[PDB]
Amino acid sequence: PQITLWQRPVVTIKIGGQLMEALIDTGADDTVLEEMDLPGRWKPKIIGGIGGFVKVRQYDQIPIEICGHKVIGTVLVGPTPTNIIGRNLLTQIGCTLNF
Amino acid sequence: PQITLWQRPVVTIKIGGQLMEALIDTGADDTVLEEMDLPGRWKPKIIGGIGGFVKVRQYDQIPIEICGHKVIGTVLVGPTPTNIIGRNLLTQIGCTLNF
Ligand SMILES: CC(C)(C)NC(=O)[C@@H]1C[C@@H]2CCCC[C@@H]2CN1C[C@@H](O)[C@H](Cc1ccccc1)NC(=O)[C@H](CC(N)=O)NC(=O)c1ccc2ccccc2n1
Repeated sequence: PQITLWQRPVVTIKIGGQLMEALIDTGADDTVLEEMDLPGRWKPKIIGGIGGFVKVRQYDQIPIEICGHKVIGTVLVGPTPTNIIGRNLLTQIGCTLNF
Repeated sequence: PQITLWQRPVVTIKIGGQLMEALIDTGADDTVLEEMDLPGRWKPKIIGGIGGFVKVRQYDQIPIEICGHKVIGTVLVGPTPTNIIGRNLLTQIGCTLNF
């Protein structure tokens, strides 16, 4: 579909059989969701945002269903206030920027 | 143009009669630039990011020529790794997400 930028581009994702709301973010190199337990093991990871660096878990190759398109990929889990779908899973769902 | 997400979406903007590289970021509400002083007066603002809250200068109603379309809006300036083009000035050029 064609989503507009008048409001934040929020889509529902299905990770772990449960649905939540995520935010389409083309500026993020990776995907970072709010802290929780996912069905796998994790490693530690450090990623930086505006203002400072954060410490997150790194669940690798998790199967996440982004709005009809099923994908697999690395999701980071940390103290973020909003779930972010970065450009690792977006390129998978065939997402582009047009203007 | 039709931009893909395999690479980071880097668009060149002209602000202050100077050219600079910027990132097309749909997750950012505001447009944040590198530390510098452009034409005009400023007021304060504290924005948030993944790694906490940072302090920036707010330059209101500034003319930026994104990708050739001359547009207007508030540009923030403070400490940031890259120049960010948020949703406020994206809508102005008619940017959309599609998949
Ligand atoms: C710019 C501003 C208006 C403040 N908005 C945001 O920062 C919003 C705020 C939203 C609500 C709070 C939680 C985060 C989301 C998404 N972020 C957008 C979001 O896209 C943000 C923009 C950004 C890019 C580069 C440098 C700094 C900031 N990116 C990020 O946070 C990603 C996270 C990641 N590793 O995937 N950081 C980077 O992609 C990234 C890349 C290289 C870097 C080099 C040095 C230091 C930091 C670096 N950060």
